[PDB]
Amino acid sequence: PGRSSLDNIEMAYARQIYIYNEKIVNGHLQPNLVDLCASVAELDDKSISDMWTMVKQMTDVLVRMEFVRQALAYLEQSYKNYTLVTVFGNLHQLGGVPGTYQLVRSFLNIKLPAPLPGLQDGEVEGHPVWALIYYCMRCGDLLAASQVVNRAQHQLGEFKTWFQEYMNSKDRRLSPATENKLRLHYRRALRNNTDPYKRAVYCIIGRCDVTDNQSEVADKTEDYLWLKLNQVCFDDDGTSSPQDRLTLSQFQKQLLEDYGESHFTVPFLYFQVLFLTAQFEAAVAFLFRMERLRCHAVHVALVLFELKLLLKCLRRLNFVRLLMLYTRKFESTDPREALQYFYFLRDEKDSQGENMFLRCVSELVIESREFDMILGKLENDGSRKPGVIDKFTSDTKPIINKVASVAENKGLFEEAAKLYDLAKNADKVLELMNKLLSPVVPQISAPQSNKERLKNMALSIAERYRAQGISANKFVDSTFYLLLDLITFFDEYHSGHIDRAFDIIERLKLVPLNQESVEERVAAFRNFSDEIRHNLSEVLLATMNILFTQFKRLKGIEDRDSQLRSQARTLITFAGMIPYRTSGDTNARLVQME
Amino acid sequence: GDSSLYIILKKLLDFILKTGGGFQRVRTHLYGSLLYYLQIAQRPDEPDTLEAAKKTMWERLTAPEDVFSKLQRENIAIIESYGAALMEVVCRDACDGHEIGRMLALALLDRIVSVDKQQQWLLYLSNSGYLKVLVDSLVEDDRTLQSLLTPQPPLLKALYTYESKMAFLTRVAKIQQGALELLRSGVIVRLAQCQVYDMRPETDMFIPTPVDRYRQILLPALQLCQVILTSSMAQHLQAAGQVLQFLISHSDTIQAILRCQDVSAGSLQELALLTGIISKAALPGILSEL
Repeated sequence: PGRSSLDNIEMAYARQIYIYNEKIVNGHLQPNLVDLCASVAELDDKSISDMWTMVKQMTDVLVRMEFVRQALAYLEQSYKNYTLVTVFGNLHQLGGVPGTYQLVRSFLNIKLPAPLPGLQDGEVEGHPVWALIYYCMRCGDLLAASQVVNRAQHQLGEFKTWFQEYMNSKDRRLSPATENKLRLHYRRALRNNTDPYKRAVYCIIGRCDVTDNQSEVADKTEDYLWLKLNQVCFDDDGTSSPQDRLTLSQFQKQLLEDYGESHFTVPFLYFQVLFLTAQFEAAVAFLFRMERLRCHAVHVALVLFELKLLLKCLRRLNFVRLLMLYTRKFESTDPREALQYFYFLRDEKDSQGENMFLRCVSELVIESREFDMILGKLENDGSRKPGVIDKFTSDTKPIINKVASVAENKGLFEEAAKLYDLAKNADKVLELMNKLLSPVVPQISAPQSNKERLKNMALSIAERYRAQGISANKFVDSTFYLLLDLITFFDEYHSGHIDRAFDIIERLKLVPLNQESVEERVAAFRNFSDEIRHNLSEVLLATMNILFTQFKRLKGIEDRDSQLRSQARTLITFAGMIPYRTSGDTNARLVQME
Repeated sequence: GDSSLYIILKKLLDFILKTGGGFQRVRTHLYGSLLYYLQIAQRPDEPDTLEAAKKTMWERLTAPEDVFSKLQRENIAIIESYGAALMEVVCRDACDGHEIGRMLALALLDRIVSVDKQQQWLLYLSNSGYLKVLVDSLVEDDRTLQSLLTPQPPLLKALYTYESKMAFLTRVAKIQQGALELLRSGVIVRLAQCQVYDMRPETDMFIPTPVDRYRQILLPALQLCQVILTSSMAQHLQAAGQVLQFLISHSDTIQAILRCQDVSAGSLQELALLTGIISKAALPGILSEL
């Protein structure tokens, strides 16, 4: 296998967050949810998809943001949409005008109230009035339902009164007066008997009998939810001391008991019930299960998050951590993507979360060690070329110092140099740099291709910094140049060019070419910086080599062999004076003679 | 130089082999000292350092340094002798007593493990003992993660030990001979028996913690399986077939793992990578599912 399937999916999702981050940065109006809804259409997602539409309706669906009110609206609108669609398709085309009332009459008449019509409704002039009121109510068209009742020809008319004021108010029709009276009538007359829809209207409007369920006409799971939502009374529930209060909390618990995901079958639908019910945490957790698609749970959470929920990793709900853990999968492979996800953490605006974000990024940089990608790269003057994080911005200098110091512990030189460049500690960079180039200079030969490494690194920095307003110490730079000179000597040492090597070595002004001034070379030796003091071993012996090979005794006129001979002599006196302060290879002698 | 330390290392090996010490408590001390010594000798260095040293030896162009390699060789010789004897003692001991001293002995076994990887041990150890016991203990690992809640406490003991056991298993798998021994011990079978994989973790303490923990077990076991697979000849070899069966039988978990988030995500991400490595490493699980 291979499952390009997810990776493709991973990328598609990553793409969407990426665009979302671009919008936030660019102050755009990109909707997250529409974006998923578009993709989600394809399949299995037909659940996840409905979930997204639920969230989207919530877009700016605050509009204040009342839990049950919005859930009710979603269910009510969904039903309405369903109704409109049925009407919107042949018939008659319904005979009359497209009014909402007629659309519902159509649903009731054409849709499945009749296979070929009949049974136990109260009907006048071919129309079940109570069913109509119930469905209109279901649609959210309370006003119309009220009007139907008004016109009704009925004789429970006291109820008619109680419908109108239920409607007039916020729909929590609370008269300090009659509600009590309505309840008694329900129990005595209505409760043991009647037309199912009539009972529904009384029960639902009245909140008559808190033991809950409507016998005959609960036909759908959403019908089931809607009914329950209607029943709860949030406001001024605490006030009034009867225990006929039904709360969202109570509703939420019932959904938990057993009702269970299994019970909400279409398990498919359970997800939606959780969102509607306000069990966001549970909802993410539930999405957290099949394949939960950790990916899906993460993004949904992101969406709830945009909504400003999350108001206080299979089972770990906190947004920061949900995101962070998600990153664990891909972070090594796709550090850029990880950054994009971590960035969402800020979406929950407030301190704490902000630090969590910062810590997460800091944690990402450390141990991923993707410095160039994350932090930045190469100056060519022109400061840093921004890393992905920098595009996001801010605390970046302190992270660098932290990382760089750590590099120092590990001894990950190169990383340290890289980090310090970003730090813009120019002096520090060269000094670390001198050390790196300095060793690797002393050693044994056969190396140094002309294109890449510590030497090459050396060349980069010098060209780079020195011309430009150089902040480094003169001393530091000086050793730097010396190391470079010695290196060029290496390039030309071997690959022929014997003569050229002597010229350059002499230029170094380290080794006595002149007279017996070898000793002055002693006096100036101990003074030498640690980096050079180490390198001298090869300087000598390079000299006695070229000196040897060049001064190969020639065949058969001016031939001044004497020089390039005196040079060896002075050099040997030099080597003779400091052998103890040298590694211990006066095997200059072997090359010296023949 | 920790030469002076070397002598103590020898004494420690001597006592352990002797298995004198009514107290496992005593042996725990021996294990601890040995552990530090093994760790101390190789300050964290990785294959790069070894390669550099070899080149320098390259050959003794001039005067080379081969100090750390020489030190490791001396340690390994000492250890070998004493070794067969002591391996017996260390494993049996293991089990019991000391769930305590355990934290100490499993850590000692793992350090030792790198060094003396390769060699020696594989043969000795193999046989015995260990394998049989360790595979059976995989099964029981699943059961042990549940018992995990209870014992959170007795957890301290065992985290020091159970994690150490997984590590020991992973290390054996990294090499050819070790992987063979684990597989011979019937690794796939024990894993089937543990039933760690043949389930869904989400199904089911703060829930994100349990998911992190369960997924955590899954990542190490999955690494052990991937390592055993690759470490043989993953191709026509028998190993490839066994791993494929592993994937297909525990399919849909692999698929399910692919999407979501948290530290839990981090563990999930690692698990996902591990499956991917298993996939390509075998006959492409996809390739097989033509």
